[PDB]
Amino acid sequence: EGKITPVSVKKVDDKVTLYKTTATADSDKFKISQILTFNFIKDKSYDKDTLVLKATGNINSGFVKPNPNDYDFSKLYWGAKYNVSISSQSNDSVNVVDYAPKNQNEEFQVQNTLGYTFGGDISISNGLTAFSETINYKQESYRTTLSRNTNYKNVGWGVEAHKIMNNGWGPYGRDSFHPTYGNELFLAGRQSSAYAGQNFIAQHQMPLLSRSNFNPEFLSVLSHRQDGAKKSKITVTYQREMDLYQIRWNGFYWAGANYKNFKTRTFKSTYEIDWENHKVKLLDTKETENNK
Repeated sequence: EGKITPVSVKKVDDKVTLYKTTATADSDKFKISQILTFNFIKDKSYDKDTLVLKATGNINSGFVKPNPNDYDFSKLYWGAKYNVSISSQSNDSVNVVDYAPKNQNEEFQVQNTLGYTFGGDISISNGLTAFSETINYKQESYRTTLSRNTNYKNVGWGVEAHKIMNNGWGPYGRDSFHPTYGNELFLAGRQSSAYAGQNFIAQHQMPLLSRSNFNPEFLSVLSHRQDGAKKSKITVTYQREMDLYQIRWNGFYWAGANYKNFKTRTFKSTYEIDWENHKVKLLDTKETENNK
């Protein structure tokens, strides 16, 4: 649910003209916000139309504090993985040809630059030409990977909990397990004389992505062959995988357990891209939930 700005035009040379329009689709319910900036590149010196889509906005973590009154057993929910997916849904003349990030990245701050050269050349470089754009996002303790289903009409990224330190302990992940103490990701003490609900580490000691939100910045380059239909369908999906982290006192020690993707909240928008008129039109929005 949102709006689409009118097209701004920027004549570069006499060969290239840049067209820009921003679409916003939100899920108040899941606290997910999609800001999609479509940069159309018309270059008379190249036999393909180029679309540089910058996806930004917000994806809440879905974090839920533990009940401080839980005595021997307690749990919390945390934002363990953020997935953003872009899919060319129709028109065989359109393909996903490039994107940023283009490779796995576990740096605390992901910064890339995507440049388009008169003639059609797309160059992606580390850090912050007829057109240029940048992606910049913080993901401390997490890792960005390219989704497995990435192909000639699809691109996706996953920003997942990777190396999380408790204090000096760790690093821990969604999968870590001590033969005795289980997953110790957010366990404050193995022998704490405390309520279960009060034996997790403080929220400020957890990664910002696990208990706050993720502000995505991703770029995808769609290419149109200049033959066949002038419009094509595209879907953009922002999603969070929430893990159920729980601790329990067995009379001797505390042990943790992390249920991977125990709750899922997904927001998908579908747009019709008009390559001739450099406009986009919202066709559909869909909120979906998964609860184990």
